[PDB]
Amino acid sequence: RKKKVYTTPKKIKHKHKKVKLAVLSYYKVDAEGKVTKLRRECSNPTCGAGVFLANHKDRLYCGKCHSVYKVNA
Amino acid sequence: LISKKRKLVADGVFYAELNEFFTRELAEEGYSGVEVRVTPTKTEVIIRATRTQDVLGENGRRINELTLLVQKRFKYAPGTIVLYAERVQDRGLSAVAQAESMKFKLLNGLAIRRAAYGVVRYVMESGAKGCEVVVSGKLRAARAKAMKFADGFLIHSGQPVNDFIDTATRHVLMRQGVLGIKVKIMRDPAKSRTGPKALPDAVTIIEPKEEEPILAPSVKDY
Amino acid sequence: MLMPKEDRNKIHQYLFQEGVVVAKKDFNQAKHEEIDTKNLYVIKALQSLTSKGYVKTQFSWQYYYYTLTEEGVEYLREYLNLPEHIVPGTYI
Amino acid sequence: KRVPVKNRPTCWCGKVVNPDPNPLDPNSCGQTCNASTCMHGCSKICHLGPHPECTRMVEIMCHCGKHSKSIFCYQSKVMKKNFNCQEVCGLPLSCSIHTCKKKCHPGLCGPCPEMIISKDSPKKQIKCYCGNHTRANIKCSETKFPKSGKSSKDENGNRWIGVFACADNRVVDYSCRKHSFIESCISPPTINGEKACPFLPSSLKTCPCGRTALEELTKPRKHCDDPIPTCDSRCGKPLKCGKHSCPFTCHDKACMEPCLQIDSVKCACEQSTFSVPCGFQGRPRCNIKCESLMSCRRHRCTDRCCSGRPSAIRRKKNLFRTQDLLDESLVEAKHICLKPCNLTLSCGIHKCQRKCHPGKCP
Amino acid sequence: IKIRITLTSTKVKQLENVSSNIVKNAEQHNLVKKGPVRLPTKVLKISTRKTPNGEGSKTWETYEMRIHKRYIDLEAPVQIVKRITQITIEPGVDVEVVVA
RNA sequence: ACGGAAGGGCACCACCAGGAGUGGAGCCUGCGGCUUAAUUUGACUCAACACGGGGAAACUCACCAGGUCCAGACACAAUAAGGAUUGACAGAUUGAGAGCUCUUUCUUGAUUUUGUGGGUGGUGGUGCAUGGCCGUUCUUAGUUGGUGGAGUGAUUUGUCUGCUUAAUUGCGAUAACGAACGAGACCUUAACCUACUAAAUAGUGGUGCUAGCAUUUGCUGGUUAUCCACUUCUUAGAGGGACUAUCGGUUUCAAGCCGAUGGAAGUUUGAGGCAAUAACAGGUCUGUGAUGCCCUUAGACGUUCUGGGCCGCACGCGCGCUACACUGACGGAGCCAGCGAGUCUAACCUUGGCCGAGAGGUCUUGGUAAUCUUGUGAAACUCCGUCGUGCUGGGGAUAGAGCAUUGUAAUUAUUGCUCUUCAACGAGGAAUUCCUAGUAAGCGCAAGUCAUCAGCUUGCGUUGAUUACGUCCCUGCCCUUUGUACACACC
Ligand SMILES: [Mg+2]
Ligand SMILES: [Mg+2]
Ligand SMILES: [Mg+2]
Ligand SMILES: [Mg+2]
Ligand SMILES: [Mg+2]
Ligand SMILES: [Mg+2]
Ligand SMILES: [Mg+2]
Ligand SMILES: [Mg+2]
Ligand SMILES: [Mg+2]
Ligand SMILES: [Mg+2]
Ligand SMILES: [Mg+2]
Ligand SMILES: [Mg+2]
Ligand SMILES: [Mg+2]
Ligand SMILES: [Mg+2]
Ligand SMILES: [Mg+2]
Ligand SMILES: [Mg+2]
Ligand SMILES: [Mg+2]
Ligand SMILES: [Mg+2]
Ligand SMILES: [Mg+2]
Ligand SMILES: [Mg+2]
Ligand SMILES: [Mg+2]
Ligand SMILES: [Mg+2]
Ligand SMILES: [Mg+2]
Ligand SMILES: [Mg+2]
Ligand SMILES: [Mg+2]
Ligand SMILES: [Mg+2]
Ligand SMILES: [Mg+2]
Ligand SMILES: [Zn+2]
Ligand SMILES: [Zn+2]
Ligand SMILES: [Zn+2]
Ligand SMILES: [Zn+2]
Ligand SMILES: [Zn+2]
Ligand SMILES: [Zn+2]
Ligand SMILES: [Zn+2]
Ligand SMILES: [Zn+2]
Ligand SMILES: [Zn+2]
Ligand SMILES: [Zn+2]
Ligand SMILES: [Zn+2]
Ligand SMILES: [Zn+2]
Ligand SMILES: [Zn+2]
Ligand SMILES: [Zn+2]
Ligand SMILES: [Zn+2]
Ligand SMILES: [Zn+2]
Ligand SMILES: [Zn+2]
Repeated sequence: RKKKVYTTPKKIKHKHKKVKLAVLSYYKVDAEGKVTKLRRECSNPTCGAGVFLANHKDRLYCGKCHSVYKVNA
Repeated sequence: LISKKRKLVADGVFYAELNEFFTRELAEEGYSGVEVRVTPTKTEVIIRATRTQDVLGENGRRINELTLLVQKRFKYAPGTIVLYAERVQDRGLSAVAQAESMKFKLLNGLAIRRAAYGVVRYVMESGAKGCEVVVSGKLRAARAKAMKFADGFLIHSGQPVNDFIDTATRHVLMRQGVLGIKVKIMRDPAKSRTGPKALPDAVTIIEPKEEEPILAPSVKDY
Repeated sequence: MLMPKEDRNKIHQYLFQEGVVVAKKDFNQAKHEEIDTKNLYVIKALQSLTSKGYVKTQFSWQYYYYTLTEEGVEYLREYLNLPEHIVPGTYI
Repeated sequence: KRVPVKNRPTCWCGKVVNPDPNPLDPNSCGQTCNASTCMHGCSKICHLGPHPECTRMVEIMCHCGKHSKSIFCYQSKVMKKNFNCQEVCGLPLSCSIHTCKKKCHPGLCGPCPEMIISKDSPKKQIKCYCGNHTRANIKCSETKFPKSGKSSKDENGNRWIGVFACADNRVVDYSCRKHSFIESCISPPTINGEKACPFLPSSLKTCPCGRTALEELTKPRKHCDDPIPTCDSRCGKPLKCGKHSCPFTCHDKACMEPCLQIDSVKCACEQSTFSVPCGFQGRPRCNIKCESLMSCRRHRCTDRCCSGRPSAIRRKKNLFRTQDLLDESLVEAKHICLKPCNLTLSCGIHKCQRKCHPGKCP
Repeated sequence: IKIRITLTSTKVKQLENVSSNIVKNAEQHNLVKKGPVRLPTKVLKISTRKTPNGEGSKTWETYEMRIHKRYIDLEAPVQIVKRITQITIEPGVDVEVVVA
């Protein structure tokens, strides 16, 4: 036990904290009309009517489904 | 479906683990030992202690929680394990009880000589043939040493050691370190009632009844 | 220690009905006996209850015996929302 | 844990601090302590000592809910885990021709288990999907109505519902009704000639082995009479026995019933296995002596590969009473010993006239 | 009826008194019996180094546990069979009864 | 306490008379050194060095290069459901389908997160702060009160001149008397019992049934449901038996010792287990959820994952294993133990059949065991051959090629098998170890470790000598006297 030089680089790189946004749950806004649901839900009803299906690029993604519901709309 | 060798070793280790558990939790109840009796449909665990009211609790609540504890750990079915408490006799003739009482006196803050002479006087008053208590460790100084306190006579070698000497060892956790308590009690062989009533080298010659010399031949008839 | 509320509740109700709980000192076991929650979860939940005087712990050959106290049974009563002296693990 | 608060003697209940002194009830207001173990509370008034056992009866119900039980709160909880009215559930079983025969029970009636016994009528007889086999009885749930949902149909086409299929295997003719292909008993099995003809080019565009289309493999045969082009891939045609399909290179004709493929069959002794083709008529024989006890038990059977020996081995394995050992009928007939006993009688000056028998001479 | 009683303790005197009162109960009931067959005593040995660490003279130490096994064959009806298996309970003596 | 002081008595960890050796060779293994990213570490005369049960591929594991995670209780304060926080597909990144981190957004919802206090863990330090255990002084006979006696006192006597014993074991003597511990007794084991109780999990005889060879009748076998009888052999329980018995020598003629006879047994019958007082600054914090203090505690010295290392080779030491050949190697035959261990929610010990040169494979089987493996059909040994004084058919190190098994993984070869390669070594210098009868030595076997791996250990039996029956010369030990300027005590 002499010391630790840390030849591995400066990598105290601890991650986000589920990045704190503003208000969420953007369904849509309608003047004196009904609002529909953007980010259409997963076809699995285990992830039903409450989950926002992600839309990154070239795929869609689920958290309530789990990690996997890959379709190209 | 187990061999006899493994079964007997297994219930030996079960006895050892149960005794360790009971001496870990019932130290302040004067826990003096345990006995196990297997029976068709039921196995019974006899705790031999001094403060049976503290072992039991209100309506045996501590007994119920101890049965549930040993049940949950050793995977027994409901009703198959039962615990009883029993007030041990001759508390002075119990090295484990005396060692635990000395440990608690030293923890409370009694002087070492006062505690050791109290335990040796109690054991000698209880009818023992001899008592010997050893306290080892850092006593009033950083350099450790050992103190011995004896009364009566104790033997050290041979089969009578297994027959008559009961010994116990305890670790006392003082703020400067650990003291070691060793208690040896040689009981009176005469009060044994189970096994030899005397030491092997003790020889008793019975007294001959003396009869007066007759010096005259006579015949009794019917 | 972070665990779900439902299996925290499962540990607590098992403790309330039985009155005792024995947990082998084997982290990563991922399935306690008698409780369908992880062994690490039951061990750390009972350690947290031990710290606030609600349950006592004995170690004894790698098995963590836990018995809850009177303050513990009152705390778990009002935690799990049972009426006063409904059914503790103290049946005669 | 803690010192009593100064100046606070209490009523026996504790409900009231500073109890009014009562000679009649010392240290007591005298009103019920009502500490509630039973929800109602202690029946007795505040007292020195614990509360007595509850006096209020509560009512719980039997497993089916038809009857209740008024039991004292002090005991009821335990009695609760045991109450059962035992009146039969009687609920219609799923088949609807049965009612649950179970007594009052927690949970559902469960599957109908009423044995179904065919009555003594041809229509009444329970039968197979093929209808080849008629069975006297079966469990009601165990009956499996055909997935096809069609009753067994024979050449007549009369349909009698079949609730199981017989294992037997039957050959089915092509539409040409010249050549035929082996198949299994099936739900509503097709009449001979119903099946499309593989040999006919229009009816089948694939090989007999299937696997690949016939046209791709080879030019299609001009006529049904012309044999379908055989191909290297195995035909896989079902054998008459049905133990295996077929590893032979594809052939237009049906697989021959005798099999080049030999199936290992164990001898009666079982110590040896002789591989014989399927369809072999006989039980394998190994040159070793039976070496088993006769009915008398004083002799050993010397017959080679004896029919009696497998039964004898099983008989020995089964636990046998002293009486059972003595009984000749349990011992197989071939093993029974017909030799004269030739043993001294009780007098010892005479020889037993009886044939050899187990046990002491008369 | 063919029952066999197997006793497999480590305590010789308790084993022998259990065997003795079983056989005297059997002869009191006038039951034909094969006497107590005493199997070879099996000695379970464990040899260890005495030291907890590893220095000093290499002193070794053998511990042994002795298992004593007996069995008695009995031909008795079923009521005396249950009374036999209900009587003769001894601490430290492992008893098992088998039929046929 | 010591003495190159005296007297007496002892010990194969002393010698004598010898045996087997070791020291020399190759290899195995541990230690130092060197080397290294690391080659983790403790221990260094007996009383460190095949020791830490330490036979490390991962794990173990403590070391090195790197990556995670928190398993940071509890309390207080802050953030905070207009959300505290948790997780993640794909790609980038990474040895790595570790979102570890980043891009992109979904998901979770009071458990957490941040700060202060306070914990927890640590094979981190300290064995010179400790407990417990062990080793050693020290395998020898030694140690201590009470009351009397001596001395101003430390202290002494008791606890001793002789003789005796393995023994402060005894006979005795006697300012001591009576006791206690140790020794002995004891307990376990090995030897005897044709005496008791028994046994289809041990055997034997006879009768059934049956095979072969013979011929009145015999001999050798097979088969337990074929039954009967017995307990010599075998296994236990309970007992018996040895006490140095008897006789003869010798001794104040006591304790004892020597010889012969009888006896299963006559060195306390053999071998152990247990084993005092006082101590060591012996070893161990790396056995322990045994521990005080110190250190560390979230890019942790916690823990886990990946890969290395503990094995690295100029050298020097300590345990050992194979040998240098004919008192042998090889090949066929012959053909005999004892101690043991073994599978349940698992996969252990494995018979038998088949395949394969082998190692091994495969299909079954018995066994939770006095039943089955297993008569553990072991090896040395015997008997017939082959070789033939040639480093040779001695020896089998070091290499090459291939086939298998264990295991996630075998590369620095895990082991096993086959063919080929065929090195030192020609009996070992100074030194130095162990040992007195079923012992030394030879020879293998089981168990521990153990998935695999013995050249190690703990036991067991098989074959079985030579030479003492002493002494105090060397090395030590006990007791007494004596000298001392020593007292951490002759280092
Ligand atoms: Mg000598
Ligand atoms: Mg020497
Ligand atoms: Mg010499
Ligand atoms: Mg040699
Ligand atoms: Mg020495
Ligand atoms: Mg490693
Ligand atoms: Mg590692
Ligand atoms: Mg660590
Ligand atoms: Mg030390
Ligand atoms: Mg120490
Ligand atoms: Mg004096
Ligand atoms: Mg004076
Ligand atoms: Mg004196
Ligand atoms: Mg015969
Ligand atoms: Mg004489
Ligand atoms: Mg001796
Ligand atoms: Mg330690
Ligand atoms: Mg090493
Ligand atoms: Mg050594
Ligand atoms: Mg050779
Ligand atoms: Mg040979
Ligand atoms: Mg044998
Ligand atoms: Mg290895
Ligand atoms: Mg081995
Ligand atoms: Mg080793
Ligand atoms: Mg001088
Ligand atoms: Mg000085
Ligand atoms: Zn989805
Ligand atoms: Zn009142
Ligand atoms: Zn009530
Ligand atoms: Zn009341
Ligand atoms: Zn009902
Ligand atoms: Zn029905
Ligand atoms: Zn029903
Ligand atoms: Zn059919
Ligand atoms: Zn056709
Ligand atoms: Zn085809
Ligand atoms: Zn075919
Ligand atoms: Zn066929
Ligand atoms: Zn037959
Ligand atoms: Zn017959
Ligand atoms: Zn046959
Ligand atoms: Zn007649
Ligand atoms: Zn007859």
